[PDB]
Formats: sequence, C-alpha cells, structure tokens
Amino acid sequence: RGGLKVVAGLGISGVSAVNFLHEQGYQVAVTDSRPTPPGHDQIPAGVKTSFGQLDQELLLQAEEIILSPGLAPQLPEIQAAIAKGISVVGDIQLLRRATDVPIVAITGSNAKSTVTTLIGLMAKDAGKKVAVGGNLGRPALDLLKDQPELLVLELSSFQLETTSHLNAEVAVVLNGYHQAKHRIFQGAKKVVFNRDDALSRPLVPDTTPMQSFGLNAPDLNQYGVLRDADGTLWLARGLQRLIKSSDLYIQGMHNVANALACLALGEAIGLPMESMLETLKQFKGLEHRCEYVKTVHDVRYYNDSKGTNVGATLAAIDGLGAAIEVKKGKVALILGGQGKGQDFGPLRSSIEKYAKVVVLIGEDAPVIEQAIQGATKILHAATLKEAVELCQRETQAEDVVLLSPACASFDMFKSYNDRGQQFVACVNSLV
Repeated sequence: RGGLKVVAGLGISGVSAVNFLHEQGYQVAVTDSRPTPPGHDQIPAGVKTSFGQLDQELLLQAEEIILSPGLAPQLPEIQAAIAKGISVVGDIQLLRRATDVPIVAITGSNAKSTVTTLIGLMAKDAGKKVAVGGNLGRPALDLLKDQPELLVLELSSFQLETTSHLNAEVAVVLNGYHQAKHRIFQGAKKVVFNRDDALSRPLVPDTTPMQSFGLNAPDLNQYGVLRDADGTLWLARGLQRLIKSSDLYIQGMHNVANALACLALGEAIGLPMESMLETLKQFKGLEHRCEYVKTVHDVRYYNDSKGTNVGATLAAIDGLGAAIEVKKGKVALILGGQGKGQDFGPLRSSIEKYAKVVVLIGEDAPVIEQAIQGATKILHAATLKEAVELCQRETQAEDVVLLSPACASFDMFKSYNDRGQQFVACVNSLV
C-alpha cells in the first residue's frame, strides 16, 4: 500500500535506505546502473529491483525517490522525475523524519573528521548516549538502532543537496558547492562559524544564536586564543583562558582551531566546560595524522605516518615545532621511504629551525640527506625500530619525536597504516 518509494543507487547507503523503508512497511523498489551493484545480496527478497540500468520508467512511478549521494540529481533520469514533481530526497532526510533527537551537523573539508570525532567523544564523556555517522562513516539510518540521545552527523555537500529542513540543534561549516553546504543551516537552532573563513558564516534569522571560533583574541562569549607575554598559548572564551595549548596532546594551530570548534559545538548542546576540557586533555588525534602515541621519559611521540609527501611533512614539522618552541623543545624527526622524485629542499629551513636531529630511513634516504644536510644532526637507521630508539637517545624533556616521513611507505611497509602501526608498536616497546 501507499506510494512507491524508489531507491536510486545501492551501495552501503542505498542498502540502509532499502532496509529502513522495507522494515517500516513501505512499498520499495531499487534501481542501479550497475548489473551487480554492491549490496545486491543485502536487501529483502520481495523488493523489486531494476539493475544494469537506472530505470527511468520506474523512477517516474515513484511517490518519492531516495537518491544515493553517489548519484547526482542532475542525472537525466532524476531530472525527468524532478520535472514531474516527484520528491527526490536522501537518507539524511529519512533520518530527520524518523527522529527529533538533537543533531550536531558538520560539513566542510577534511578538517571535519577531527571535529566529528572529538565532539562525539566530548558528548559521550559528558554522559550522553551518542551515535556518530554520515558521509563516509556509519550510514545515518543505522544510527537509529542505537536509540541515541544525540546524533553527530558529518555531512558531505552531496548529502546536503537532497536535505531540507535539517533543523539541526547546532551546525557548522569547516573549511553552488557553497550553497549546498549552507543547506546545513536550514532550521538550525544554533550556529557555529569560523571567523577565519568568511564563507562559513551563514545568513540566518537574527533570532538564531551564533557563536564563533578563530585563531585570534576572541570577543565576549566567542572562542579564540590568548597568548601570554612569554608566548604561552591558551585556548580562550572571551577574556577567560581555559587551557594551555601545551596541555593538549593534539598540537598545531589547525588542531587548536578544531578544539575551539568543538568547544563551541559542545557549548551549544549544553556540555559542561569542565567535562569538555578533560576530553580535550585526553584526545590523541586521528590515527596516523600527527597522532599522539605516548609520553616516554617526558618526551611525547607523534605518529604522522599519513605524511607521505613533502608538503604534508612541512606542515607537521612547522606545527609541532612552533607548538613546543616556548618550552624550548625540539623535534627529533624520522624521514624517508620512497621519495617519488620529490624535491625535499623545502624541508630544510623548517628542519634547521625546529629539529635537533633527523633520522633517515628507507630507499631515498640518500637524496633526502643531500637536500637537508647542514641543517641539523643527521643519523641513519636500517629499521624503524632503530630509528625510534635513536630518537629516544637524542631527546630530553620537552622535546618530541615525530614520524612524518614525507615519503610513501611501500619499500619497507605495506602502507602508511602499516608503517604507523609499527611505529606505535616501537614506541610502546620503549623503556
């Protein structure tokens, strides 16, 4: 009975929509241009399928189409349905109709994965039953099974294109692609925006509370940074210094901005400041992404195995080096692997400024050495284990050890994930 729901595009997302609508008792059909789409064996037996073609006649029979974010609304089959007046929505719309649970909604670039994870942790630590998903993580509809008290949704612009009246409790854009992302603010109860990104500030009614974060001294009731005369950096709310940047494990100005964004999201949903700061103190970062591993004899060890190129490693050295400079710390840096023909010259100035030793590993250690020599002490290691042990020998309190190799891993490892896992095992075996 009732109108036909047609899911356009299967995959992980489409599977969740087919099963959700079927479970709810809707008449559902699914179509996908691939003859054997991923998920074809994961949907109920009675559901009509039209695979091997995007079935335009079927789509034009629909009362509503659930479009995968992997399929553009501009596809001609979908355009025919839109011209006929058929509702075209996505899985996020289905989720919003199904629950009034408060949503923290996040969109933007790749900075958003750190914020999504951290605000989820802050909420959990504050005692909330939280479910985190969307975009590339858990399918949004699957989060309902948890009966959560709070949803944290990381949303792509593609998901937002088919979402209306999201009515999030709080929403933020972290950087017509701009217009798609700003659909995240439709009906938002509260807004957070980035003072350092003019495009993040939405046009919302004057009645909507707004709070900002940014990497400068904040106005009353906004999030920012404050420096002491000696250079010590504090995360701040208005005139109030909250926590020293050196008391966080995550480091660098991008991570300070991520933390400030999370404090603002948490304040919007009522998380106590005391709980949020304790979460901040403990958060180690995302795996392999200048990830804090452990402190051994007053030296912190950082796994940036994801830094597979010069530009990424330059940012990591600069960020961590500037972050420990006030305390007079220096970086012990592990570099090397497959250099991919890169110019390593751009690392020299930052190594000279912030590093006390570089330990070279891997196939292109010779070409890296030519690019950086004179800038600091250079050692060589035949294994990652030896490199970590040499870094431990060369460091003292307030120094850091950084694996940020500027190189691919495949001469000695299966992937940067393997290399980072092995670095973490090496660090954990230190005595």
